[PDB]
Amino acid sequence: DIQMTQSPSSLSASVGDRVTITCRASQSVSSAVAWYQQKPGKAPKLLIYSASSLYSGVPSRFSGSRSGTDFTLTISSLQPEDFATYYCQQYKYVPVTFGQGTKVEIQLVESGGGLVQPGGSLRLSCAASGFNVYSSSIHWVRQAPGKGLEWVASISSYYGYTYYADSVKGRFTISADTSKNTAYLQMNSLRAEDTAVYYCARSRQFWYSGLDYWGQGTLVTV
Amino acid sequence: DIQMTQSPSSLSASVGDRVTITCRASQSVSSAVAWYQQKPGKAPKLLIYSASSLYSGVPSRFSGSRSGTDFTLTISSLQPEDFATYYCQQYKYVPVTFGQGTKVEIQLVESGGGLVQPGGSLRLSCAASGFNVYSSSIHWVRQAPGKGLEWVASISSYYGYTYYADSVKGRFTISADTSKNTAYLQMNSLRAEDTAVYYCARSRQFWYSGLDYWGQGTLVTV
Amino acid sequence: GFMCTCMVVTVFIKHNNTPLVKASGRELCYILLFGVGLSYCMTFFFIAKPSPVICALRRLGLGSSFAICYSALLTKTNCIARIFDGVKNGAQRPKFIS
Amino acid sequence: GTRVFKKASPNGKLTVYLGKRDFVDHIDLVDPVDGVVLVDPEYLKERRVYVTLTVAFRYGREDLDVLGLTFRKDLFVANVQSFPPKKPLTRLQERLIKKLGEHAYPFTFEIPPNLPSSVTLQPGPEDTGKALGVDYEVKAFVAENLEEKIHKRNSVRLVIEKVQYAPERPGPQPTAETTRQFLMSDKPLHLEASLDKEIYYHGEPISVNVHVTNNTNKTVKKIKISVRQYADIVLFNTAQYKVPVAMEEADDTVAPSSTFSKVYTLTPFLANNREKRGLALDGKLKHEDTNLASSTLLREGREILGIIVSYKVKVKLVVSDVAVELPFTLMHPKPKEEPPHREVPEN
Amino acid sequence: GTRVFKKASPNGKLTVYLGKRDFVDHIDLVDPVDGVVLVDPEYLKERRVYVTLTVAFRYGREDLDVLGLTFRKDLFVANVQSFPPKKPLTRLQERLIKKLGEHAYPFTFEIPPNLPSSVTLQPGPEDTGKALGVDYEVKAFVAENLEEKIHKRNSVRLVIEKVQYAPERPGPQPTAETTRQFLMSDKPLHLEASLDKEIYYHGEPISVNVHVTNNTNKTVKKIKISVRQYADIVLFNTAQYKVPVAMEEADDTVAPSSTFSKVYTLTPFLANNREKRGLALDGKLKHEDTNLASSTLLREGREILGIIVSYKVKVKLVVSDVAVELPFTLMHPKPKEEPPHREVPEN
Amino acid sequence: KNVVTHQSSASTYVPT
Ligand SMILES: CC(C)CCC[C@@H](C)[C@H]1CC[C@H]2[C@@H]3CC=C4C[C@@H](O)CC[C@]4(C)[C@H]3CC[C@]12C
Repeated sequence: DIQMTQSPSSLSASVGDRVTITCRASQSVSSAVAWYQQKPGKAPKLLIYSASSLYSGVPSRFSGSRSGTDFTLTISSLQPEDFATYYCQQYKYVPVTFGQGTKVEIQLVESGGGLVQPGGSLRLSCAASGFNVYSSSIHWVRQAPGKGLEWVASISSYYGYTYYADSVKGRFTISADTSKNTAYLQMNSLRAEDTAVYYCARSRQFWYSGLDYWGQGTLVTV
Repeated sequence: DIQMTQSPSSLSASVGDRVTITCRASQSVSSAVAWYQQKPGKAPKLLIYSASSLYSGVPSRFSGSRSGTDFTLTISSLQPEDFATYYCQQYKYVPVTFGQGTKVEIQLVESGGGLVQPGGSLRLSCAASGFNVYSSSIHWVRQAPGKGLEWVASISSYYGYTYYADSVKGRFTISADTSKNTAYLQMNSLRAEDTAVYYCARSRQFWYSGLDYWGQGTLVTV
Repeated sequence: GFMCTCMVVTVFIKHNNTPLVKASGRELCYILLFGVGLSYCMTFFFIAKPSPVICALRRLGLGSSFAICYSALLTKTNCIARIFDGVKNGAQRPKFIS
Repeated sequence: GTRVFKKASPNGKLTVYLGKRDFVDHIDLVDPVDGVVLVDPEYLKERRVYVTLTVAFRYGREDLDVLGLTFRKDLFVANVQSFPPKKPLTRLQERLIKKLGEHAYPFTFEIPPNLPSSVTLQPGPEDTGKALGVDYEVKAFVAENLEEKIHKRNSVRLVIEKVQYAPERPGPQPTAETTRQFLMSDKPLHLEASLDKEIYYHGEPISVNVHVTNNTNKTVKKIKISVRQYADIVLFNTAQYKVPVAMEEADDTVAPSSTFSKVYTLTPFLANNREKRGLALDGKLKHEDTNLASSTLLREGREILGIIVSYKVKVKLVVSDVAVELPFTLMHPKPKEEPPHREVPEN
Repeated sequence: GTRVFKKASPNGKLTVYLGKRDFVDHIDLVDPVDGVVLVDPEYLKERRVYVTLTVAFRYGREDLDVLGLTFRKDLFVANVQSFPPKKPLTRLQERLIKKLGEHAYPFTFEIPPNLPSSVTLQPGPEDTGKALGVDYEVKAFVAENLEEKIHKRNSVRLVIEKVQYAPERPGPQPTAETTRQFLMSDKPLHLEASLDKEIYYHGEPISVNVHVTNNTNKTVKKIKISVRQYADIVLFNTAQYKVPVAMEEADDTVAPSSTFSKVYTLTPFLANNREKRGLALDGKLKHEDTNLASSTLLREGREILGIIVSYKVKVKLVVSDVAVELPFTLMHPKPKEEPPHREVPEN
Repeated sequence: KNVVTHQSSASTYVPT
């Protein structure tokens, strides 16, 4: 696995200033590094994808740069609404675990949450709208309280490929119902090792233009 | 072809002194450099063969050394009878032309000499005793007045190989009569381009331990 | 005998890729096996009701089967002798093309 | 900020830098293969370096592989003297020269039109040699002209892909009809089929509207709707390769003298067709198992060269049979940045 | 003054230095293959380098080549861990360590006895692959143990030759006699042959004294005296290869009830036998076309391994026929300095 | 038992 280091741990700046966030990879990533952002109580949204290529639907204030292994995210003006938690992700290699996550201070539907017994099986349903399972890759990413996002599962129906993280291998089953055009996640586990909120995101099937769309997610408590 | 440079051009030293002669090759020779000596009115005799390996039948005063491309012949004591013309030869590549030749100052039988017309054919006979044509390689080397030896022809009966110099190619034919155990050289030429004394020498057939035995030779005048 | 001959034929056909079959001579072994099968067929030509057609068939088949078997044996032993003798006197490559 | 791809020799200093790994074409014009080479002054008499663009074409079938023959040909070989011991340059080439240094020798190839796109036939487990299909390669030789033999150490081999994208104009939607007269008197059976669009992207669903009018004395048993992929091989007069990449069989029946309209969804993908040997797929570099071959566009007014890949939705009704074909294009659109040409998640 | 032979990898810094290119044997003992390797500290986890001595054996005949099979086997493979992340060294190895530096890792192989000498079968114009015969090779692998595949760039391949020389004792001279009784009553024909010596050097003349006593009713037409070379192939049960490397036919006749003694000179050489495919010759490195294979000495009290080469003078008299064989050894003597193992005049 | 299979060189001077 490749661990991403994100700096600074916590950043505070005035409105309209320029903020620089650094991301360091364990080894070479062939510039396959994306930058995401999430707001409290909201699903993460992609900001930068594929080596400083701005994604459609976000303001042009955000910019990217790459110096060797290092990646830099620059914000020229700190908008009042641009106060979110930023993450650095690398999808060149599996696992696709995100970065540490920096904090700034002054359709897909997920279901299957609720109270969970200490040991048992859980089912998560992801309703997908506007796209087909063969035209996209469906990923499931968990986020625990007090920590950032962590890649868990990935399914590509076009190539028939499945990928799971080392900490979740052997207990996670991801399936794509093409006729129903939905996703199912089965997790037979024990204790509170997976007490996290699960987001059902999607990525481009072939060129993998980042995790553009993220599901709302549901709270899972053991 | 590879040209050998021999220094000094002329050397004079007292009896009993140490004399050093240097030989420089055009390129790398893989230490396949021999040192010969000849006296006036006498056939040349091999002194050193195969990268400073002393040949049997000569005094131990002569010694050899190799420094990269350079080769050094050292005489610890200049004996009164050790006043001869020394030559540096390389047999790694064809042609096997000798060096410039340095001067020091204070069985095989050849026949077929005599007066030669300006343009015509000449035959040289080499009677060989004590060895077979298949157990040795027979070479013919010409020496012109005012100049050193020059390799001309080579025949190897065991491998059936023949070699001639560029200046003599197309006009020199060398044959080995195994039944008669002799050598024949036919030269159809013109003018005095080959007015030189021809020596019929021999070398080891397989490992080529230098031109150990040299024929007496006969004078050829155009 | 016919069962054994067909079993050997099937074994050689299935194991045609083994070095042993190739070195022994695929063509010669196949024609020898065909001659053996012809002999096992001609076995019962004599044991039947004799008719001029059957008489001619039995004589011709017996002659042909013996000729095929022993000519295949001659070809096999000639290839073996050529290989064993090595390079012949005055020649360089006397190998027999299979 | 711009980056290029560098290929280095195992020995010596011979590095080839290329701006992009995909050289697309627009029918009228083809994007030129522009690159630079750095070679150390390690030569005395061999002051000539050559760059060769080769559009190699290899083919092998199961019966041919068993027999022991595999077709191979060079569709187009172009040689350019990189070292000039005329030829306008580009901004990328000038930047490469400035960054690399004086030794950066440029080379530009203008790929002629009417050439097949980089499509590789899917090889089976038995096949372990060179990929079957049309492969574009750039080879750098540091030797005295082409007389000398090719040396692996000196030559730099880099695989490039020439691909086409979906046209700007979607084109008229397919609409195919067929009326058949049965032998029992004059009883016509009508079949019609239509597509949502003409241009289709890989992985996108395909919606086919099929309407059947039965005026006969027989009832249709089953309806088979398939997505046939055809690989015309112009060279060597090879027979057309037809492969069903997706199929759907419906047991619904249509009563005689009645109408029945329905919609069917077919989504071709490689997971189900991974076991189909000889299937044409997109260009490959190091066996990445790319998507299905994008249907080449013969906009030229049409040459018999290379491998021509096409897709047709075939609808067949039994009770002989009535078969209809609707051609459609399954081609990738223009990517935003670049095609990665590899599995983006490597592991 | 001493020099060694260095083989360098195409890439990286992996250089193998060996003191001599010929590793001879004295039946009781074999000269050890002692060498050193310089490897740059370019590894992080693969801190193991291996040296493999392989006595490969390949064979192919004309009929087998036409059919499509060529025998291949590894007579002896020895693996030594050159890098120790016991084993006494030699003076040459210590000097190599001192001159090369600390990175010089030694490796010593003790070749076991009863192994075939480096003899290569002469290949015809059709054959263009690996040389047929027994070849000794040293291969250096810079990889994690033997589990990883062999890489051409990392591995260093150097061909070494293991040869035997003429024994100190010449041995008794051959003397072969044969008396044959004709079918016509009891009429004995006597033939005897003798050699000048038993040990013969390559290219040296061979003198055979042949004496015939005719007490019969027939006259001998011609006498054929040949030098047969036999190549026993122990592996794969291959048939013995017999080839006349030199021959002489005499039309002289011997009257009945009379004696006739004569001497014949036969000098085997490669020029006349250059067209004999499959002939066994001395070990080769880069197709130098070495001399004839030196007759191996089976002084051991005699194992079926590798290729056993022998020479026999055969005398045949016709009018059936009377044939006699005199074995003799055609082996090189001990060279003064070293065998060059190549054409000393390169051009 | 019925089976079939089962840079350039250089030199240097090392002082004694
Ligand atoms: C060539 C092989 C494989 C097939 C044919 C061989 C056998 C089946 C044939 C060859 C000759 C045949 C016989 C020829 C004539 C007759 C006489 C008739 O009144 C009854 C059947 C009978 C007795 C036949 C029985 C079958 C037979 C023995």
